[PDB]
Amino acid sequence: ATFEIVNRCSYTVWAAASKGDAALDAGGRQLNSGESWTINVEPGTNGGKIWARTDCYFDDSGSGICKTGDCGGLLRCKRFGRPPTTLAEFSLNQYGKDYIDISNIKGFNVPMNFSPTTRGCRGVRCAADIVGQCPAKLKAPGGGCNDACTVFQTSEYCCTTGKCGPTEYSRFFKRLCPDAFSYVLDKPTTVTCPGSSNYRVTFCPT
Repeated sequence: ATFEIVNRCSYTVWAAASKGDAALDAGGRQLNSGESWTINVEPGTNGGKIWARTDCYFDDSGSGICKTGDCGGLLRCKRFGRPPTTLAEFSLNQYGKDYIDISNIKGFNVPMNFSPTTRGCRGVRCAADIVGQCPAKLKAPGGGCNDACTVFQTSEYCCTTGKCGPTEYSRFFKRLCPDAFSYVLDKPTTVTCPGSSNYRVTFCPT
């Protein structure tokens, strides 16, 4: 499957793509404002994610740091990134279908649209100014808006027991972005696409 990753933000981002225990494609690449990077993701990829990272410094060997979404200091991500990270999430060729969503469960850093480029389903978007409107207690000094699990490490916010409810903090993410996951047990906003669809992830779509 092809994922065209497009940075419409006015600032550089470093895209990342991983399934948690491996890179997807090269795993990461710089995208200056307006650039596009097309990656190939293997059919059957389960639990893949794409995200932006902000304010990165890398050395000649690809080693460094980002203020958001850092994936163990690597340009080329093999693992998931440090919150806060707005997440484009996908499982492909899962009994004949693909499943896509956007999640704010690991916070928000960059607005995003995640849409198919092929027929048969709708995209999803979380483009509201979550960083600017972020509750004081969630603001990440490093940049972005942290999820409450990250900040507070409670069973209730992290849904550790599998019994959690919505919270003041989850309701903020949900209010600004109703079509993204706000906490682990949120009513799903997952979209079912045809198996082997192709996609475009756009940062700062509006």
